[PDB]
Amino acid sequence: TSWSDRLQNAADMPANMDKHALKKYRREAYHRVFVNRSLAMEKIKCFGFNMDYTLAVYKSPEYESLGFELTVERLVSIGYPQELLSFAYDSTFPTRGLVFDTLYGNLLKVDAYGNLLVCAHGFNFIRGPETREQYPNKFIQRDDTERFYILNTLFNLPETYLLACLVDFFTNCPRYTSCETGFKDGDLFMSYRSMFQDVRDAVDWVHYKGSLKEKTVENLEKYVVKDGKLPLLLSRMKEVGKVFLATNSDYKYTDKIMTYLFDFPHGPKPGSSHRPWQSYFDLILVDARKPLFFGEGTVLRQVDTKTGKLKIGTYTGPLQHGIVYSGGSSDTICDLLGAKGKDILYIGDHIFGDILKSKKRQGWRTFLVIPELAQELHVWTDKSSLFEELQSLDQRRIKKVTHDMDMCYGMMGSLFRSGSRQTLFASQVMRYADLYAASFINLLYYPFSYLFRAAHVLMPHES
Amino acid sequence: TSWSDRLQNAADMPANMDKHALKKYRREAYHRVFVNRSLAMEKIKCFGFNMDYTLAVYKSPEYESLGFELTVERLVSIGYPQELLSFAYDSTFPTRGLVFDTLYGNLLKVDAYGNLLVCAHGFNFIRGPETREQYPNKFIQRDDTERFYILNTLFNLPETYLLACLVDFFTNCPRYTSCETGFKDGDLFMSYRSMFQDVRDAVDWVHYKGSLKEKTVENLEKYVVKDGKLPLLLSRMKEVGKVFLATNSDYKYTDKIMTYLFDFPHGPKPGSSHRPWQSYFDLILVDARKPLFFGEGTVLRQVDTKTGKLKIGTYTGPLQHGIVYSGGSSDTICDLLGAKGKDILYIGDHIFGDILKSKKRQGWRTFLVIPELAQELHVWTDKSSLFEELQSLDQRRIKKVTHDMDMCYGMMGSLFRSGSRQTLFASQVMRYADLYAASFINLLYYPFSYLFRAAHVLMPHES
Ligand SMILES: Nc1ncnc2c1ncn2[C@@H]1O[C@H](COP(=O)(O)OP(=O)(O)OP(=O)(O)OP(=O)(O)OC[C@H]2O[C@@H](n3cnc4c(N)ncnc43)[C@H](O)[C@@H]2O)[C@@H](O)[C@H]1O
Ligand SMILES: Nc1nc2c(ncn2[C@@H]2O[C@H](COP(=O)(O)O)[C@@H](O)[C@H]2O)c(=O)[nH]1
Ligand SMILES: Nc1nc2c(ncn2[C@@H]2O[C@H](COP(=O)(O)O)[C@@H](O)[C@H]2O)c(=O)[nH]1
Ligand SMILES: [Mg+2]
Ligand SMILES: [Mg+2]
Repeated sequence: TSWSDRLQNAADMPANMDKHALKKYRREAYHRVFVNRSLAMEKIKCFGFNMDYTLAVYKSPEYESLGFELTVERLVSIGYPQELLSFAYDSTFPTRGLVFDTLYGNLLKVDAYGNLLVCAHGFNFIRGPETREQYPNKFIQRDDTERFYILNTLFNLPETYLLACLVDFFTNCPRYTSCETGFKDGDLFMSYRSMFQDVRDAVDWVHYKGSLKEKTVENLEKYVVKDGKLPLLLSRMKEVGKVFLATNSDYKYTDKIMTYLFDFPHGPKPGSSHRPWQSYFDLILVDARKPLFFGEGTVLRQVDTKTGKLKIGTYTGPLQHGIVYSGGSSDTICDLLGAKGKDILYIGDHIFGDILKSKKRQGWRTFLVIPELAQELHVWTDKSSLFEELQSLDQRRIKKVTHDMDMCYGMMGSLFRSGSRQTLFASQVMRYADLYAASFINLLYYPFSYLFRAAHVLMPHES
Repeated sequence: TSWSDRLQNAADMPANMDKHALKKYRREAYHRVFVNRSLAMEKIKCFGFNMDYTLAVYKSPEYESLGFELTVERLVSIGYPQELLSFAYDSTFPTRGLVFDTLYGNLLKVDAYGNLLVCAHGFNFIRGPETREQYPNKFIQRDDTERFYILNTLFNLPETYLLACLVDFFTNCPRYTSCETGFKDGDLFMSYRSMFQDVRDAVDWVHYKGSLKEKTVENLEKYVVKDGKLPLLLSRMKEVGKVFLATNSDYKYTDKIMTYLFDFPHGPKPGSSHRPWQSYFDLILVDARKPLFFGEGTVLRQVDTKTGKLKIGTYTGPLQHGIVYSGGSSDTICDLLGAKGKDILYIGDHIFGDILKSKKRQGWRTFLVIPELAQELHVWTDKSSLFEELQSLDQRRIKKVTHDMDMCYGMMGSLFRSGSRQTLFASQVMRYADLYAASFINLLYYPFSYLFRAAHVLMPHES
């Protein structure tokens, strides 16, 4: 039972829109919208969406496995050893939001301050005392973004596991000698840094020049969660505001995926005529290049929707019906929709590129979709007696229970914590996502003008 | 009754070290250490101090007035009009942590997200609707550190008030024409940006080449809070750990100020021999250049304590008794004291340069001294019925009460909030200062191995 299984189960349910059934549905944590900072929905004039892992949620572990296989095949084709071909994706190893340290080849789970919560070299979990050889203060400098790479997205799950696989492989293969910062193979030295760059380049290649998109599209049911409730929610949003799409992907892929997401024998609800996905949006923008999009962005272009190619030149004209934009900046959306940032609720899955950057750079209201929350709530609920025991105790009893708690989620523990310690991801969700949920669909269960409320915060001296 | 009056009152009290009197004293908010993140004092091996506004707390409003007069005199001497000479410091205008917008000439009080809480152009407080002409989203981009200057320290109070004075003066003087981004004087255009740079340069000059230090030292009782309890606390810290000083000031000034702070007819307690201030520190470091100090720093130098000049060359030797260092980096302290960052509690008043940077860059434990908390607690306590009314209501009743609440603190409101909205300063204290208090002296009231406890934080879905 993966998190995507939970999501597809809820996707298969039709919307009962009776005002009392709606209120009772959003009782269950799976269907709730969680609130970090208060948000009056009545004040939202534009709803903005990301596509990948927001509107288009890819099924797990099938899609991660596909990305993993194609990345591995790319590395073998550029010269990596044949043994890579015997790796197989394991969804129980990676948790999202890990930090790869390119100096020492470790995956790290850290808190908001760079304190080490978990350290794995290959599949070898480094316990407290031994991590002090490499991390004397059990701490990393987060501002050292050249050394440390944060694996923010579900697209990073395959490389998270692959990095550990590769480190495990070269360490244990007797054709290589292990050094502090990489591997010797006779007269060739491969640093963990160049190994990571090869993996990163290979993932990029698979997305950009490889066959991931082609393979996805030739089996959409296998790879993509589909929900009849999506057209209904979008169409209700359009009744009270403007709706826009801003994706880092290209038009041709967006068009294939979005057509699939709206492919039902009806429109917003059963019995209504089907309408093209594009009709649900006041503005469609592809090749966004987020987060640069929230800074200077790039030159605004117009897509030729017939050929899927860009028209030559910068687009200088106004918003017209049926136009599709490419590139531009968040100011494009504001200018064209007549919107200020706080009038916008932007719904995304990328904590850095969608959420943190739109908040800091533009003062947009934010909604973070966390697909794994589907499963994480189940574990949180039915394993709460473990956490409660931990909360009670607050020494090597603490270490044992922290471990058992964590193991329930996988080898790298919960997305949100290690025992009583919150992860960097958890703190960034709290700091930057005004609202969050397992799915944006949970907005369907809240009335037109709901007021999401979070308690006022007091400083220690104010209590 | 200024905040420094409150502090000097407590300074005049002798330490009653009876274990029950200590426990009862730290009941009162004035004498408490507040806790943002848990800290086991037993784990602290080195206590580090800043000098200015930490150990040496300058009396208010006398010291701010002195800085203000000397800055004004510097501006007049470089060509600013004679009318500046009739300005007089007003301690009721500035609150610390305001943001000067160099584009439009406004002082802004903002929250952690760049949302506008207060906007003053000169002495003209811009209400909601009118701020939208210049701030369409009632929001500033905090990452635009070229446009926005955050007035973090008590040293910035004189320029905070002076900036408002200057904008008020040129606006109302008919020899100048007001434009969006500054003032016309015939064929001369002075932008608010160049005006701010002149003020900034003039403050720097007063500190570096002017007579502020000379004037301070020729009247120390007038300008500097003195406390018999300081030698006692330092000497108790030295019993269980190492103690160090890291100041951005120069040796000669540090030596004058520190001699004064320890000038009592006794040592740690009445009846004990007086000892030189330097004897209380295992390591003394001047010209620190914080926050650069917490990055690459500068070359480590040795002070010639006879002449007050630097010895020629980089100091390559070991920690020796009686040596005084200059420049260097935070790694100097760790290497010389055999300390890891989490073994260090660093006590400072600069939220950015002492606290935020030592936390993020080095994983130091942090203690923020907030001198105004002395007065702010009094207002918080005896005006709590106003805040409580506000908390109850949570529309133009909200606006009225927010205003009346704020006015109790001064024209720019509390350091920590505007009504129910927390300031950027408040959020940075919570995020970056593990402990905080009105004075570092409050540590005297806590046992050798106290455990400061903050409640574990839960995400909305975890509650
Ligand atoms: N998940 C992720 N994956 C990959 N990368 C990620 C990531 N999350 C974050 N990053 C990037 O990692 C680097 C370090 O991250 P962080 O350490 O997270 O920077 P921050 O979250 O924004 O904290 P800070 O309180 O200083 O920020 P603020 O907006 O207040 O500061 C705004 C500006 O004002 C300055 N500033 C802030 N407070 C100040 C003060 N009190 N005085 C003077 N200057 C101040 C700051 O130095 C800054 O220049 C950054 O480049 C960040 O964008
Ligand atoms: N080149 C590259 N593209 C990525 C990577 N991760 C996600 N993408 C692309 O980002 C797009 C998703 O954008 P979204 O709709 O989420 O803004 C997809 O086209 C996907 O292929 C990556 O690691 N490298
Ligand atoms: N040049 C300059 N020096 C300052 C300014 N503010 C504080 N200082 C200096 O900083 C030193 C205080 O450093 P601390 O002991 O607080 O680290 C003092 O010498 C003081 O003159 C400023 O705005 N400009
Ligand atoms: Mg996405
Ligand atoms: Mg200081």
